[PDB]
Amino acid sequence: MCMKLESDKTFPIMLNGQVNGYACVVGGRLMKPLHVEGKIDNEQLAAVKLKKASMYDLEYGDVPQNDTLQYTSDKPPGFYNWHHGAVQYENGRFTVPRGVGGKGDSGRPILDNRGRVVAIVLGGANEGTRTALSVVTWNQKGVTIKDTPEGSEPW
Amino acid sequence: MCMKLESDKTFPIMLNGQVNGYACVVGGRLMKPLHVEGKIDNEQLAAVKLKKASMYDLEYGDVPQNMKSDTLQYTSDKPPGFYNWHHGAVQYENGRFTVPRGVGGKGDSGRPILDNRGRVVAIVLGGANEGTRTALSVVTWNQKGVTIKDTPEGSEPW
Amino acid sequence: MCMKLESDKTFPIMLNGQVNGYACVVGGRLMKPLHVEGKIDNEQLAAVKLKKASMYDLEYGDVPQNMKSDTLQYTSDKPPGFYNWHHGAVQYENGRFTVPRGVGGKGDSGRPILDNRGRVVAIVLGGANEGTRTALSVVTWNQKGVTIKDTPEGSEPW
Amino acid sequence: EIIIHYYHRHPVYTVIVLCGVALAILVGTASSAACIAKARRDCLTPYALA
Repeated sequence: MCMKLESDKTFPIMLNGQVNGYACVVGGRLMKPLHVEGKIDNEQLAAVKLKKASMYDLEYGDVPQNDTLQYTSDKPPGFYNWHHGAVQYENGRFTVPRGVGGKGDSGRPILDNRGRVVAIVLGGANEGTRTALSVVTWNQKGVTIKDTPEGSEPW
Repeated sequence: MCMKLESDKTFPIMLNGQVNGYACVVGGRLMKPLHVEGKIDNEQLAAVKLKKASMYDLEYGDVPQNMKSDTLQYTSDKPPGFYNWHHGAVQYENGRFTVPRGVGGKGDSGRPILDNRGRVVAIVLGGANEGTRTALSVVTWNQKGVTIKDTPEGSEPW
Repeated sequence: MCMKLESDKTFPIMLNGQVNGYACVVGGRLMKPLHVEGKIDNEQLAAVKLKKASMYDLEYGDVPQNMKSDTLQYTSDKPPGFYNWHHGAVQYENGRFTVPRGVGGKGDSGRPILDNRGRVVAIVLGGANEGTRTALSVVTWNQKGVTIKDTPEGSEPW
Repeated sequence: EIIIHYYHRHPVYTVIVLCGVALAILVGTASSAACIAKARRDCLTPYALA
């Protein structure tokens, strides 16, 4: 379901072997997290460098395509999907259970219930039972906010 | 009904004797009054230092272990409606609480008042008699989230 | 099988609402880890003073309750064999200790592993990884019965 | 004329004071340019993501 939408859309980042993060091509903009490093696949992205923003722990740029996931400035709380499980938006927090996560879960996108990406996760909190996550979101004016879950641990 | 809502969800305060009320971990902060104190049950959650606020009769701190566990999200709107809690039901009639006369005793202070969907609207502190049915001295919120000590008349705390 | 043998034998070491392992009695004396410590519950065996040993990362003392109560006999020899333990079976890979990858982690320190005869052969401390099987920090014995601490590669103590 | 007059009177003092003035204005201009560039980056890093 979500895998079909993210098929040839989420690009693994090779850390000399295994993967450390996923890059997301959305809205004509490439996306990749700073805090985890490695080798991006699909060398049409590797040939171009991506201008940085360390305050959002991220770096962005343009897209060499002859890939256009839309923006959601408004997210009803409800529940949304991501390719490890379901998430709920609780007045400023995104929620996942105990065991889901792990190191290397950074850079994953979270979509809405039908396909539009709403945010991208870069880490989480150390607790569980639908605990908060280190996520980069967009407000009603299309402005970037790094939501702080008081976790400081980037899964 | 409310038993499932408050099961392993709120703890009791203690005067080293019989039970005397409750403290509820709500929204990440402990809701523990001034007038009753001495021992938080489950001393795992008693290691937190609770800063005081006598203007609302509260001692509050930061919950350890999982903060999202035992959350009790608040509510902003206050329709008259029909509200549930430990021994029964209260009606929010023109800014006041109406509640049967028989409830009370020392030990009533510590009960969170819940809505139909399961979010707290107030946490019981006191009481006052008005003949057929009694009234409560409580702490409520407003349409913008400002906290008001709701005490309509001369009310004794439990 | 091992659940029957370790019932009321692995007394919980305890910190602040979290169980961070257990402590085990063998040969009439009490083990207690040095890399992780705290409060021993069932305080009838906790009031004793446990003299430390950093060369093996343990603490040892004496049993206060009676002459024998809880004890586990050792094994002087270590066949490859088959050794049960709380979260599954561990094996002897001709000098290497392999345990399944999914079991382990924090709170698995200071635990025993038992032979088919029901006697303890080694004491669980930590963990490493080499793929499907993982290697654990351990306190064992030798052919002469001299204890040796095995920490294979960069093993992370639990 | 002031520059050449002071250079003729005190050569080393004049050359070091004009060297210090040139270095100070160069470092000031470079630092303020870097400050303006960093403020521009921190201001327009949100809006370039839509």
